[PDB]
Amino acid sequence: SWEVGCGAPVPLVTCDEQSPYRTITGDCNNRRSPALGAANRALARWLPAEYEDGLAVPFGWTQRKTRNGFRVPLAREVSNKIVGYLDEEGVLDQNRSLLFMQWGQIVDHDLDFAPETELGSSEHSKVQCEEYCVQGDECFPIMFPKNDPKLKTQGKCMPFFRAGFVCPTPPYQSLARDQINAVTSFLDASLVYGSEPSLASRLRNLSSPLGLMAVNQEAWDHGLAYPPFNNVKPSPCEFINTTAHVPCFQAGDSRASEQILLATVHTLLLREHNRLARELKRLNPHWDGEMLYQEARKILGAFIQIITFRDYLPIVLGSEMQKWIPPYQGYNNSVDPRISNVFTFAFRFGHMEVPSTVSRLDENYQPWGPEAELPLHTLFFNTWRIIKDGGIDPLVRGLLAKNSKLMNQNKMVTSELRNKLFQPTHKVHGFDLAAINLQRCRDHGMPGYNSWRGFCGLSQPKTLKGLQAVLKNKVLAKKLLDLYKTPDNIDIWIGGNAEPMVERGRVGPLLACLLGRQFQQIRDGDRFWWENPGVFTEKQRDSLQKVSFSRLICDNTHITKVPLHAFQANNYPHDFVDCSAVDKLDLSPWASREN
Ligand code: HEM
Ligand SMILES: *[C@@H]1O[C@H](CO)[C@@H](O[C@@H]2O[C@H](CO)[C@@H](O[C@@H]3O[C@H](CO)[C@@H](O)[C@H](O)[C@@H]3O)[C@H](O)[C@H]2NC(C)=O)[C@H](O)[C@H]1NC(C)=O
Ligand SMILES: *[C@@H]1O[C@H](CO)[C@@H](O[C@@H]2O[C@H](CO)[C@@H](O)[C@H](O)[C@H]2NC(C)=O)[C@H](O)[C@H]1NC(C)=O
Ligand SMILES: *[C@@H]1O[C@H](CO)[C@@H](O[C@@H]2O[C@H](CO)[C@@H](O)[C@H](O)[C@H]2NC(C)=O)[C@H](O)[C@H]1NC(C)=O
Ligand SMILES: *[C@@H]1O[C@H](CO)[C@@H](O)[C@H](O)[C@H]1NC(C)=O
Ligand SMILES: [Ca+2]
Repeated sequence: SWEVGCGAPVPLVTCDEQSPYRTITGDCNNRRSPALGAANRALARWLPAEYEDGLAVPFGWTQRKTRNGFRVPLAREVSNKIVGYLDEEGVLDQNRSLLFMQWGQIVDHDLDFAPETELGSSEHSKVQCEEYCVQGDECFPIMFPKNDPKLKTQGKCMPFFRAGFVCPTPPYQSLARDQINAVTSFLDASLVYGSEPSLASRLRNLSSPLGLMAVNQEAWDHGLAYPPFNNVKPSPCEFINTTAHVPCFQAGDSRASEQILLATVHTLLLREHNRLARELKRLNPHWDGEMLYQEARKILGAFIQIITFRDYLPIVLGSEMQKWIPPYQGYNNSVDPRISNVFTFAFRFGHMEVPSTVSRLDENYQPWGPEAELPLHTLFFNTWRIIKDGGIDPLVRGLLAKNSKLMNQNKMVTSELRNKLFQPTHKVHGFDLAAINLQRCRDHGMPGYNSWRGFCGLSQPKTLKGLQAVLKNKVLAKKLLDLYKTPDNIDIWIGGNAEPMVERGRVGPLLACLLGRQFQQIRDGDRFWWENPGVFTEKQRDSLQKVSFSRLICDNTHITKVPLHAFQANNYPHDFVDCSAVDKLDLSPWASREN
């Protein structure tokens, strides 16, 4: 019941109230509460935050302190004992394509972003965290336990920086720490267009009144486009190969070049915008640049919503889909569309879906060259392999023909992410995504595994047998209690992902609830949802129902053979058909006439 109008977002965005378009920042979606779902604001809390001192200090910070009478185990040790494996044999998903993983990162990047605070103009602190492993202020290092192979090569810890929080983004006082979400909570294609009016303008091609997005002028892809280079130095993408001099791509989301395949889909979406705009120019010659931009932006936003809710989510949630996300009944403005803090860790279920290699396939879907199959760790912040080694076509073919990694309780996260992660600030391929996630759970003030179990209306195990029944695994349950000593202290990330998957889905009971509650809210609480009457005309909606990710590939690449259902495991040549068998997006109903 204290400071409720706090924060430090964009000082000026007034509502048009009659505009048929979304705001870049995400304001004016809810008319009663204008800033609901907007960017640069605190993540929603579904349960009260849990800190060591109940305000901002994470569990694990102080040696002498306990959580419920027990020490919290080092994140890297939880990683070493539970999360890791060596044998990549027989871990693939027999009915999920690599796109299934890839679309998850796209949707995620559209919904949430808690940025780290590493910021001072020039700093002694960046050094103080990395070189000397000194815990203090925003520095919260991930220590190596005894007998870690990384003691011998990497030092005593992995540098880790606490995420930004609201109100004085600089320092602190009362209530609990709330972390910022730097993107719009709506599934509104923020990753293509930006969440700031500043950035959203720089990505646009304002040189001509054609409503196009800016493209790369130095490099091309068989006559097709790339996002422009991000020319801020130092560049993580230039670092990995100083000979190539190929920088990171510049999109609406700042993580767009984190991996080769993420940059691949960012390029497809950027291409689709221009393809839509040039089509809308033909049909409507009198339309100015702004309408061409906005109208295309609106179509692509719906595209991402249709693909997510029709094609992706049912195969994630499975039998739980209908329980949490019932048929659409119209816009409910009493629904909180805000992304919760816990969703940002719930969605991280996909880090266990990431395989150890990325393939490049040719026009006959066979290996493309002597170096066709590459280790994932060589592909973090790698733009040079796109631009200087064959374009995005052999990469897109790989997404369709290769499999995702299946979750296993014995084989959780691949070493390519668990030992050899690259991060943009630093220089080694030696970070641990699993250890980072668990440290981030604590940084963000997450309640334990049982608090969420209670929140989702599920049983709360207290004993080994109770946990053995839930996890349906004696070893995993024993290994978790050996570290956590109680099911109350188990970090949400590791707890949720250890549960056996629901029927026809890829997350367990707890995650299905957490994910299911959120996706429902962002859909029900969005005024510009594609099915909401008045957002699109009836004829427009009949066009948008026939879109597919297959069609996206057909219109925007020189790939000619695609599967009809791209999110499932397909084999060449049987499951693949010519692009002419795939329904096109008809833009006829967008043609407007004067009289
Ligand atoms: C190789 C591909 C990927 C790489 C290299 C990668 C890397 C990362 C990194 C470094 C972070 C920051 C973690 C933190 O500081 O808390 C992150 C966050 C996250 N990742 Fe990924 N990721 C990948 C794919 C995916 C996929 C496929 C999904 C889902 C299907 C996903 C879901 C998430 C979510 C929800 C967050 C937190 C977003 C936020 O709220 O800030 N990631 N990822
Ligand atoms: C913003 O939009 C303008 C106008 O659409 C872009 O300018 C155009 O850029 C294209 C592609 O580089 C040029 O077309 C080229 O045509 C020549 C001759 O046909 C051909 O040899 C090239 O291979 C290529 O197809 C064209 O010169 C140019 N047109 C105009 C009106 O100047 C511009 O690239 C966009 N700017 C950004 C930053 O995205
Ligand atoms: C792979 O899994 C998908 C996902 O369930 C299966 O696709 C289903 O196909 C049936 C028709 O046989 C439809 O009624 C379902 O709606 C589909 N599921 C969804 C929600 O997409 C498919 O059966 C599996 N494919 C193979 C070859 O095993
Ligand atoms: C750094 O990038 C360059 C590309 O700029 C890579 O070198 C190319 O590799 C292929 C295959 O050997 C050759 O066809 C090109 O001629 C090479 N380019 C030049 C001019 O060197 C190189 O492999 C990358 N290096 C590392 C270590 O990743
Ligand atoms: C809107 O959502 C709220 C909160 O979940 C719910 O109580 C209410 O029944 C919904 N309103 C309508 C009319 O659907
Ligand atoms: Ca968004």
